[PDB]
Amino acid sequence: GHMASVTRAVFGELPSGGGTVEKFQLQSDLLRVDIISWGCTITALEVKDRQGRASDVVLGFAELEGYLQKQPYFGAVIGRVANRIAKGTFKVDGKEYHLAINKEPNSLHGGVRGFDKVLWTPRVLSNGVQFSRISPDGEEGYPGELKVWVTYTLDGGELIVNYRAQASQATPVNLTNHSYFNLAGQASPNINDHEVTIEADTYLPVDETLIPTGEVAPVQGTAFDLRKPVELGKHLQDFHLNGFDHNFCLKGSKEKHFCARVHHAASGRVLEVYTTQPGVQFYTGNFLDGTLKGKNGAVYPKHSGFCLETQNWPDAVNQPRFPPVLLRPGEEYDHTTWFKFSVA
Ligand SMILES: OC[C@H]1O[C@@H](O)[C@H](O)[C@@H](O)[C@H]1O
Repeated sequence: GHMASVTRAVFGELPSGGGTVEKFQLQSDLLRVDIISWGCTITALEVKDRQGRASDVVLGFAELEGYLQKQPYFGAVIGRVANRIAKGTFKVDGKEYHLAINKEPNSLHGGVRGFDKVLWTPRVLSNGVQFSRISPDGEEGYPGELKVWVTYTLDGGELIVNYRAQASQATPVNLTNHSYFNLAGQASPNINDHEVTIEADTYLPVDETLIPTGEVAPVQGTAFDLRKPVELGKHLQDFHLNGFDHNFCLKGSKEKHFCARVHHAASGRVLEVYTTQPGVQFYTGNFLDGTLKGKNGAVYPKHSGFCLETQNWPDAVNQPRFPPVLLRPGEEYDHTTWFKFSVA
């Protein structure tokens, strides 16, 4: 597994002279990863099957404009705080803060103009690229100036994403990457034939608005028990589930820990995920309605892709029994997620 080489090129130009967007291509002998400076968006991810055939296993667009249209956060970095915040409101050190209600009745994925929709500054690395941006105080209702660095590196079939941040004032922070995967290749219609395993003992049941109830429910005897590989379609069926969109609680320390494994027997592709995060959002692309103009004439229907957003638990800022989500001045936010690609 070789260390990747990096190439860059102009990808697009933002309207209203918002700036030039570049595309960085990371390539090793095993994988090819494409990333743009707009929202640190992974745009393509090429991985081999058992025949040695490479398919891009990530949903996305061929042109910038694709991302600028109303699309569900494809392959981007999410923040300041990923997922939902009840009532778009939280308090920090006795001060109450209000955010944009971009998802009645809550606030979701950073607001109206979240981290996925801003231009990051890129710095090419020997085997990858680093994006950096300053989220000023008050950005999207959040207190504190947040300095963030998103670093993607590639070595063999392992893609590594690290998140670093520094706040000038206490603020919640929860960064992740919303890539939609499809191991049978981007163009397959569904993920039913995927085999999933999530090393989680508990999960977070949610409410009518999808905010966690506050309960840390055990997965035992439930359809949420993914500790043993299950075929997605069968499972959903056997359990009468429409799909998933839940945070699974990881057996967390801040140490690199196994998160989940996804296998696609027909191609033999395997995706293994490790993280330092306390949880993972496992969302089976339930909201795709097959109206998006994807890559290679691909349209993305419901269930065409799934996400594995490693993160801290949703609404943590309002749920004291949840892992701490506040970043205070002087400390450092630092989380890493490993996307290990392989063949079985
Ligand atoms: O379509 C974007 C999706 O992003 C997920 O992280 C979230 O939990 C889903 O409910 C939905 O908002």
